[PDB]
Amino acid sequence: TGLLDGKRILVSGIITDSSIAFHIARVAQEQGAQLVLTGFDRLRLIQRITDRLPAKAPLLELDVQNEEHLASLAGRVTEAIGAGNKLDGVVHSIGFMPQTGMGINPFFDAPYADVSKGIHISAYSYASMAKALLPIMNPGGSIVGMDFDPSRAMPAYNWMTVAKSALESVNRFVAREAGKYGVRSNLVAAGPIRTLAMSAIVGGALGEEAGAQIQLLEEGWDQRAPIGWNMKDATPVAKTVCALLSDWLPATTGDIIYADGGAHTQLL
Amino acid sequence: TGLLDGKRILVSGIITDSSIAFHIARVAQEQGAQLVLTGFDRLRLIQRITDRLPAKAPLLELDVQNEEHLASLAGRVTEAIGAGNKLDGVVHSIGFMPQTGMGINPFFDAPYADVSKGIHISAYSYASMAKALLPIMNPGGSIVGMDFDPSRAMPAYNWMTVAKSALESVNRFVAREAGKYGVRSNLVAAGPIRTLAMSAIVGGALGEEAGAQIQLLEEGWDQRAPIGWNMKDATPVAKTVCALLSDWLPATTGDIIYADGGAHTQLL
Amino acid sequence: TGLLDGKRILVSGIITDSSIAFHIARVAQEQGAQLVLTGFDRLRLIQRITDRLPAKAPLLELDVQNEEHLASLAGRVTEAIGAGNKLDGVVHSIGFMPQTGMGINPFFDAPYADVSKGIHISAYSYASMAKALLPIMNPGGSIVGMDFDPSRAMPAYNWMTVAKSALESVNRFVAREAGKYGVRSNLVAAGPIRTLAMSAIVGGALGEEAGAQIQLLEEGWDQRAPIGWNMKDATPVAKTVCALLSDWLPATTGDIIYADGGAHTQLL
Amino acid sequence: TGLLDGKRILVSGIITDSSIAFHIARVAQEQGAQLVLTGFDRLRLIQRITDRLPAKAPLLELDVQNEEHLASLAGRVTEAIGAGNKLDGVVHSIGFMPQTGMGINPFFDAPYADVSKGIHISAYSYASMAKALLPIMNPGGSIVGMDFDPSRAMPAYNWMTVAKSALESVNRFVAREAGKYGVRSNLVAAGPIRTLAMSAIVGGALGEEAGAQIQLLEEGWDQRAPIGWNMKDATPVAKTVCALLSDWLPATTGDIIYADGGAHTQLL
Ligand SMILES: NC(=O)c1ccc[n+]([C@@H]2O[C@H](COP(=O)([O-])OP(=O)(O)OC[C@H]3O[C@@H](n4cnc5c(N)ncnc54)[C@H](O)[C@@H]3O)[C@@H](O)[C@H]2O)c1
Ligand SMILES: NC(=O)c1ccc[n+]([C@@H]2O[C@H](COP(=O)([O-])OP(=O)(O)OC[C@H]3O[C@@H](n4cnc5c(N)ncnc54)[C@H](O)[C@@H]3O)[C@@H](O)[C@H]2O)c1
Ligand SMILES: NC(=O)c1ccc[n+]([C@@H]2O[C@H](COP(=O)([O-])OP(=O)(O)OC[C@H]3O[C@@H](n4cnc5c(N)ncnc54)[C@H](O)[C@@H]3O)[C@@H](O)[C@H]2O)c1
Ligand SMILES: NC(=O)c1ccc[n+]([C@@H]2O[C@H](COP(=O)([O-])OP(=O)(O)OC[C@H]3O[C@@H](n4cnc5c(N)ncnc54)[C@H](O)[C@@H]3O)[C@@H](O)[C@H]2O)c1
Ligand SMILES: CCNC(=O)[C@@H]1C[C@@H](NC(=O)c2cc(CC)nn2C)CN1C(=O)c1coc2ccccc12
Ligand SMILES: CCNC(=O)[C@@H]1C[C@@H](NC(=O)c2cc(CC)nn2C)CN1C(=O)c1coc2ccccc12
Ligand SMILES: CCNC(=O)[C@@H]1C[C@@H](NC(=O)c2cc(CC)nn2C)CN1C(=O)c1coc2ccccc12
Ligand SMILES: CCNC(=O)[C@@H]1C[C@@H](NC(=O)c2cc(CC)nn2C)CN1C(=O)c1coc2ccccc12
Repeated sequence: TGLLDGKRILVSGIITDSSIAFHIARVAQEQGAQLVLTGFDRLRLIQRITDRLPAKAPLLELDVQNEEHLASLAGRVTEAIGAGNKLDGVVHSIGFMPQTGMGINPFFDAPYADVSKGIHISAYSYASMAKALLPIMNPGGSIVGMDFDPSRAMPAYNWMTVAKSALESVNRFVAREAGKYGVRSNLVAAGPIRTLAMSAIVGGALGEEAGAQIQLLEEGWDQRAPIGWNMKDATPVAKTVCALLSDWLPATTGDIIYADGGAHTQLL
Repeated sequence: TGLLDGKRILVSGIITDSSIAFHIARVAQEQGAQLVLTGFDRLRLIQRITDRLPAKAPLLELDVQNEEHLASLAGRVTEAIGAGNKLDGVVHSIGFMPQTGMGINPFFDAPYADVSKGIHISAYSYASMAKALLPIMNPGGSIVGMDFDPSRAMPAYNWMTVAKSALESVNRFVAREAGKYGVRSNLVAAGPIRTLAMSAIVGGALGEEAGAQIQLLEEGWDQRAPIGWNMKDATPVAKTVCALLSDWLPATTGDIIYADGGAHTQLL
Repeated sequence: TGLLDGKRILVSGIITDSSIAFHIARVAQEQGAQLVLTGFDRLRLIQRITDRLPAKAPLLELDVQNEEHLASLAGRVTEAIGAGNKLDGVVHSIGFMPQTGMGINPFFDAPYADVSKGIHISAYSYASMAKALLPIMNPGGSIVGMDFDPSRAMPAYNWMTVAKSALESVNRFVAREAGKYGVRSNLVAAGPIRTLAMSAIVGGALGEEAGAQIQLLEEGWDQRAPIGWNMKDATPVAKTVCALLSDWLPATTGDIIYADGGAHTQLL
Repeated sequence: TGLLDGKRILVSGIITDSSIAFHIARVAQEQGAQLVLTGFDRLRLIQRITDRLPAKAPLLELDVQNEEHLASLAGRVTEAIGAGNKLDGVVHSIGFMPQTGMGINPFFDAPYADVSKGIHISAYSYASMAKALLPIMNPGGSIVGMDFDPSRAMPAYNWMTVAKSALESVNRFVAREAGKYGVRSNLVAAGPIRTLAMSAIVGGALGEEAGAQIQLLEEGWDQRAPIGWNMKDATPVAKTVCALLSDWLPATTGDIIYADGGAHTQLL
């Protein structure tokens, strides 16, 4: 029936209805998956958003910078899905970089405290999540993370591109660990998407120039992409994550699957 | 329901029940795809082999080097699927390299006549097949080709590695043409599989040093791979082709997916 | 004392004074190298160009497609540099792709005959050259080839990009064969340069659309390049070839050195 | 004529005579470079070590984790080379990762505080150094960092690989900043060298398992290398850094140059 029919998947990262994790959770539910969701900080707002999903799914609090939340994760998840029952999928749609290391502040000027917070959330946490959830994962299982091609440097992205470079390395190692459990670990490298991750720069909140630079990136992304790129559509990226959570890419681990319209394969 | 339900797919490259294409065809038929099969040279024998598939499919002759075969291909494929109906998928599982450019023969002792023969069949033919079948493809279609990671040089593979490097470049350009049709173009880079592509070197036909060279590569592949690698199992590769033929990787084009157990992501 | 002082280098690829090879030859000679030059087709015309070099260097005929020129090459070089004397360096600055495979002809409309000729001259010839000169090369030696980054597809380059992909793979295997002689084999991936290789598309011989598209590429290259890119200055490329010909990159082989202003490291 | 005649070069990262930076400093001096050295913690040790170098050079103190050191560095460098004089080269041979992130400790057991210390010292400090030293750098200058290929996961290295992956990214953005000063920024990706960076794992201090892992890697590195690899000789690496500090690679920036024997270019 569904692509993930009878699968128990954990989906992290829903904040708004435009969050990549929301469309991942939506497509996953449409494809028969039973979900457990994790949210950070504004939990009464996340509960309101996740209520708009095709189905009821338990919401658990998880700050990946909180040692206690990580220590109790597996326990709280098992309680949510029933004892003796395990996870088949894990979705890491978590990331952040403070305004000093991303946007208009000069690259050099970002303090290591802010860069460190950014690497802990967007890169180190991918391993943190796998450490906590892998002992409650079933053989054949899948851990998918969200990436943004960091092989080439670009304007404004700055220390987020550095944190993504680190995430890619982490993923490669997580795969070594996950393989002992019969679990795959991969990243989906998406093109730009109009979520909370971009809303300040796009909305002219960092100035007119900053907004212009992103619009050139989104325009150029669409040009290069042989099959086009709609920065307003999160569903192609959502579908890709669901391909990796399914049993249809069973010899793929420690890798990057590009869901970007084909932009990264083209120069112009 | 089936992953490729209601999809019309052409599958090329079946020569034995062990061929990568045989597994792609069987898996696709299991997932409700209506196939058309192209075969080369020994067709009376290909029909005997294709009769072993889960369902009956039309068998057409196609020599990628015969221009009459290529020019008639769309018309002949149409005749088989019926007028008004178009293809939703194309599988290119065709490769060849003369003995002078592959195995024990010294890399410098390969006549260009033979390297050109190998590049025509292994690389150029991917653009030829796309040229012929793109006019009879439906928007959202998928063209998948078979790859063996040529990013690093290896013993024995020699000019076949060169042919594969040319192929990755062809794929990137086919994606550009295919995009105009709303069609995706990708390659599945597989790990070594015990087909007729490897039978001579493996069966000790190119001497001891050549067979030992392969064994070391083969062993190293399975140990590098975080989830392992089985040369005697084409099913994980076959599932990956089907994953790309499906609607679940809709933002991936001009790209390479690695169905290699994750081996290319590890040094040791 | 010069960077290539007392070195015997063979430099191929001079046709006009705008050629990359001419600049490689000028600088190498400026750096104390003893040269042996190889030209193709119109050698009386090439001799009138090589007369404009800082020093007198013997000129030898070499059509890379001519099986007799390669079989007799090493003998002609030894006769030119003196018996008992060996080459310390070799420069491959050869490339060609017919009008059907490059420019405004549809990528699909290139006949294999024409593609094969361009692959013979631009990739296979690098291996032909090394087969010929490795036996008359000194340990510590250096074979350098010219490349144009083929990792990402682009407009108008078409089958030349496919041949540059083939070349990259060929170099990797050449480094294997060369290492048995203590010789390094590498590619210098240069950005675009105003030579006879680009003069038609730059000059409008291919129409407005074509011209506009190459200008866009040039503009963007210099934009992306953190140190800038001047398509009218072959000197930084020549200097890079000389660096690989020296003993200053002694642990680098089967590789690509980018002399492109850093363009390939920047998305925009 | 020395390759670096009259070039005021800052060299960081000396601790012993086996340190990569010591050999970089030695060759730079052998090549007529005027040096300013930077040392950390054990400054009496570094002084005794630098006294063995070909010439007398000022040794300044720099802990990359200390903001006072970084802010004062530029003025202290000016004082050393002379008023009205700027640097022509800057060498970053600094790196560190605690035992929790490197060795036998499981990848999932490395606390973020430690991973963060490693990334601070190994990746972030490259930007810090450039931030401080670019305003006292001359046009045509070079910033060179030390790297160890992080594109593939491997045993033991774990989080240092994650840090190197981040360093590559930082270098790519440093090139964007340096380009404004007419300065190139690059990394030398070396193969493994018997320095203090490896001495614990090679010496058997992390047990048999860990020791055997390095043994396999070191042996594998030499067999993959077409020109070979000797981990007891840093001079080829040292030369390569000097090649990047010179005017012979003037079109290369935001890049990685592999002084690894060509090991990264071969699978076997
Ligand atoms: N939008 C894009 O252009 C784009 C492109 C490629 C990749 N991505 C990545 O996709 C992922 C999802 O981002 P998005 O674009 O949907 O933005 P988003 O802000 O909608 O989602 C990111 C999530 O990260 C969460 N988060 C932040 N700090 C956290 C902490 N300490 N603990 C737990 N969760 C925390 C936020 O609450 C939010 O739910 C991120 O990794 C992002 O880098 C985004
Ligand atoms: N098994 C491996 O080691 C391996 C690994 C990665 C990729 N591949 C690729 O997968 C594909 C399928 O190979 P396989 O491993 O199943 O072995 P195979 O020998 O069964 O497949 C090769 C196919 O190409 C066909 N062919 C050869 N010349 C042709 C021509 N002129 N016209 C039309 N068809 C022609 C053959 O008849 C055969 O069916 C090839 O492209 C191969 O390079 C193989
Ligand atoms: N100009 C650029 O933008 C650019 C960029 C990157 C790489 N390159 C490469 O540099 C190399 C030199 O090209 P160039 O830019 O100096 O232009 P060019 O056209 O002046 O030089 C190419 C040389 O290749 C020679 N050649 C062609 N067919 C031959 C054959 N059968 N045998 C022997 N020699 C033959 C030509 O006679 C010519 O001397 C080529 O490999 C080219 O692909 C050029
Ligand atoms: N030997 C290898 O296997 C290898 C391979 C590739 C790259 N490298 C790199 O080469 C560089 C030098 O390493 P090495 O092999 O010479 O070993 P090393 O231990 O001699 O060098 C590390 C240096 O970093 C300095 N350092 C450490 N912490 C610091 C801090 N907080 N502030 C300032 N300086 C600090 C020390 O003075 C020390 O000299 C490093 O970046 C290393 O990662 C080493
Ligand atoms: C609610 C207002 N949102 C913001 O401020 C967000 C939060 C933060 N995004 C993130 O962490 C973030 C970015 C990404 C994409 C890889 N994946 N993630 C989680 C930055 N940012 C912006 O808009 C931008 C400001 O400079 C930019 C430069 C490039 C792209 C976005 C912004
Ligand atoms: C039935 C007789 N088989 C053979 O001779 C086959 C046919 C031919 N393979 C092919 O073209 C071929 C190889 C591949 C894998 C990428 N994909 N394809 C179509 C060569 N080869 C061998 O075994 C080998 C001889 O050296 C080798 C070195 C490495 C691998 C195989 C052989
Ligand atoms: C003398 C008149 N010039 C030409 O016709 C040359 C000869 C031929 N170049 C070559 O083989 C050639 C090209 C390159 C660069 C990698 N390296 N090499 C030897 C094509 N070409 C052109 O201008 C172009 C026509 O479409 C183009 C698209 C892109 C770039 C150039 C042209
Ligand atoms: C003082 C005795 N040596 C040590 O303890 C050193 C110091 C520290 N290495 C470093 O920071 C370090 C390592 C490297 C190479 C990229 N570049 N750098 C700055 C760890 N380490 C070891 O030997 C190793 C322990 O597991 C290992 C696994 C692989 C390689 C070395 C060790």
